[PDB]
Formats: sequence, C-alpha cells, structure tokens
Amino acid sequence: GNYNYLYRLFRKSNLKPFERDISTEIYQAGSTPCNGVEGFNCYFPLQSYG
Amino acid sequence: QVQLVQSGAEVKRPGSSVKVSCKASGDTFINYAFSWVRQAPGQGLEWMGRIIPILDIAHYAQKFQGRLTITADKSTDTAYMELTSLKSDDTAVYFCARVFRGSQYWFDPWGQGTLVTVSSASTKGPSVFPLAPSAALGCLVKDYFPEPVTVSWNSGALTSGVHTFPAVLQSSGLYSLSSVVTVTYICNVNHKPSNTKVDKRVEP
Amino acid sequence: ASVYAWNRKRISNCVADYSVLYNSASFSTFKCYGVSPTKLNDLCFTNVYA
Amino acid sequence: EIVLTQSPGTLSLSPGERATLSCRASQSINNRHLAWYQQKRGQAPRFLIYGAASRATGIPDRFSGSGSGTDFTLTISRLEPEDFAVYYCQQYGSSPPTFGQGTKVEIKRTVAAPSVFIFPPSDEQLKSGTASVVCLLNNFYPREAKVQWKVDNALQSGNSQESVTEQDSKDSTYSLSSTLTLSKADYEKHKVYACEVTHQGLSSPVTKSFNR
Repeated sequence: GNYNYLYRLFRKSNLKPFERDISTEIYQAGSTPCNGVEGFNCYFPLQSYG
Repeated sequence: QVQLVQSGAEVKRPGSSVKVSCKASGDTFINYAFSWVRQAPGQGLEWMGRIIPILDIAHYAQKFQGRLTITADKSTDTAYMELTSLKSDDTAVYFCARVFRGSQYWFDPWGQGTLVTVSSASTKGPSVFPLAPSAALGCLVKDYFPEPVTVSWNSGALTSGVHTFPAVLQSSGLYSLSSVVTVTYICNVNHKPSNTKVDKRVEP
Repeated sequence: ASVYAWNRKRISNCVADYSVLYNSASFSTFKCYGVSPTKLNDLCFTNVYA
Repeated sequence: EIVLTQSPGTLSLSPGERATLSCRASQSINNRHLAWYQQKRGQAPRFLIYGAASRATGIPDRFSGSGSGTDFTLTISRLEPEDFAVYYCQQYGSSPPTFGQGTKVEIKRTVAAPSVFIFPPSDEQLKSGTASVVCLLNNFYPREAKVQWKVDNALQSGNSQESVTEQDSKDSTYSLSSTLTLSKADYEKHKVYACEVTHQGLSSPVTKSFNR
C-alpha cells in the first residue's frame, strides 16, 4: 500500500474553481467544539488512498 | 488493543546514535500519530517530540530542536527514534505513545519502555565481600556497570524474607546493591551479561 | 437479546430525530456506513429497522 | 499551561478512604485540557481521565475529577490496594505538552521501630582498601529518616550515606541501609564506628557499636 497520496475528505464549504486549500485543521462535526483535539465528532480532513 | 511493543535496553557509551523501535500492532498505523516521552529517574515525564505518519512531519521541542530524529516506517508499522550527541544526563526510560492526529492530544496508549543507559565506562563485574556482623548477615557486591545482577541467596533457599536493596550509583561511577537476610549461607550472585556466577559465604 | 436471536423492530410513520444519538457523548462507536454521520435529518426514508 | 505542580506530593491514606490530588494550573488553561495518569512501580502509565471531567472506557467509577480554570482535583473513593501508585498530570491546552512531578500514595500502617545492625568490614576488605560498614534499618513505617554516622569523634558524614533506596513491601514496611567506603587501615585508625538514626516517633540509640 502506497500511502503517499492524500485527498481532503471533510470540508466546511465547497471549494472554488482553481482554489488550493492545504490546511490540516480539525473538521468541526456535530455540535461539540473540537478546539484542536481529535476523537468523537472530530475527524481528520485528509485520508490516504491506499 | 494497541499493543505498542518496543525493543530491549541498550548499553551505550557517552556519545552515540541510539535507534529504538516501537511495533505498532492492532489498528492501522496511518490513522494515529505517535510521540516519544522520556522518564528520568524520579523526575516525572518530558515530552520530546511527535511524528505524524500520514503527513510525514515532526514537531520537536525547544530542547530537542536539532538533536532528535524521530521517524516512522509506514510499511512495517514501526516508529523509530534517533538522537545525536548524547550527553551524560540521558539515562531515562523512553516510552512509546500513540497520540491522535491533532494540535492538542493525550497519551492514551503507552509502551514497556527502554532503559537506555548512555553514561558507561566499562563492563567490569562485581566483587562479593563477606561482611560479618559483630544470623543477620548479607553480601555486598559493588563496582558493576550493567546492573542486571540479582542476588539469589542459595538459589532461593534464604530468599524467604530477604530484602533486595535497589542499586544506587556509587561515587566511583558504578552501581552497587546489597541484600541482607537473617535466619547454608552461600549467597549466589548472578551476573547475566558478564557470566559471573560467583559464590561467597558469610558467618555471623 | 443475544447474538443468535437478535430481535429487530421496524418503526415507520414517525418523525424521528437522530441528533439525540449523534450529539450525545455517550456512545462508544458511531461508524455510519454509506450515509454521512451528519445531514441525516434531511433524508426521508420509507421504513427503518433496529 | 507550562508548569504543573502537585500540591500533596505524598499521601499516606488508609486503604478505603477518599483522596484528593491537586494540580494547580500556571497560565490559565483555556478549555479544561488536562489529563490524569497512573504510573505504577516499574510499569507504564494508565490513562484515567481526559478533559478533567470525563472518564475513559474501562476506568472504574471511583475515579473522578473537578476543576474549571486554575485548579483541578482527582476524587478517588475507597482506594483499593491496587490503586497505590504514582499519579501524574498532563495539560494539552497549550502547544508544548508538559507534565508534573507525581503524587505517590502509600499504605497507612502503624508506626514501627527499626533495628540498628552494624556489620564490621570483611577480612578481604581490610587488606584491599574497600572496607565497608553496613548499617541496615529494617521494619520501619515512617520513611522519613536521617541516619547519622559517628565514623569519627564527631558526626562525620563522609561517604557512608550513599542512600540505598527502598520500596513499599507487602506488610507496609521499609528497609533502609548505609555502607561505608574507606581505606583498609583507616578503619582501625579511628574511633568507634556508631550508627544512630533520629526516627520519627523514637530516639537515636547507638546499637551494635563495634570497636576496632
């Protein structure tokens, strides 16, 4: 498995044409503020293809 | 479930490049970050650095910005650690933790730890001394650097009620421990790396 | 029930809310396969099972 | 956010009472980001509470904590003998994660009395140069002890107080000791080597004073 390719799985809003977003902030899911921590209702935006 | 198996203790010399491994079994290796925390004897814990396997980026501390080199093999699911220019105060228990992939995280899983002894002069064995009292008696062995030495009284005969004193660093630079048991008085010293199975007798 | 005699109960003709389950901070795992963990209050189904 | 100081440090509590471990915040922890652990003797720490309010799956219900902005506690009810270990604090509200010193919870046993036993140097030590004088203090509950050494006409310390540590035994009794390191001829060319200790709740008697 080659895990050197990633794709942004979670996003707050849709991406604009010809726009680049390289941030790795914690996706705010649900209603509990993540405040930077991961776990329940807080997923990582990037995911490996495998 | 996250069995973070590590390697064994390595007897190094002042100034080297250690390489400690951490087998990360259980769940996937890319969905969780990893961080190494040192534990000095009687000095709590200290966060050295952290590695992100999915991003292949590290975040070192102020006191390790340039000396520590923490990597992680994404194929064998093993995290590595490397530190250049090891000084004398580096004899700590290095643990392996599996932190989350966030800016703020906690150390939920841990490891067995490796007692990497850096300050070392030689591999001299101990020397038994039959200190007799004025049947309270013991066998004091000193001047031994590796310190796996267990003092088995008569291969387990007089071990009923014996007190294994933890070894303390002597002023010379080598460890030293004692074992006094009161009531056959052949204290069998066992040094594994040096193969020093010496036996001495003490009389009251 | 047990694992070999899992008793299902269908519930239809109702206004079901899933926010009390996702935003509860009491469940261990909430892996939603197929559908997204959020936006589930905007998918009107015929009949659901449990 | 950078400094964590355990207020109790040590706590000799009865096996079944309630405990309270404090960890004062230094730089106004923002979102109650603190974690508690349990580092047993020669083992790995165990995660107990995250966020200072919520417990982890598998941790008994006796473990609980409280604290909002500058001081967090750890309320453990009916401490079992297995819960006698070192507990640390870890804050994750700032960028650099920091720890504390740890609080060791020991068994609350009755006061005991040590036994001063002095061991004259061996025959080989008196002919080599490593003459040792071991003074063992066994079966004492109060670990606080300052063993004196009358190696000379006065209370000279020298290298006798090498401080071999001890550990909590099964019967809640400690065992300290102290050995000497001097020349093979310096032992005889001295006064009586006595060993006394100002024990908590006792006196400092000279016992087993061996004359050269």
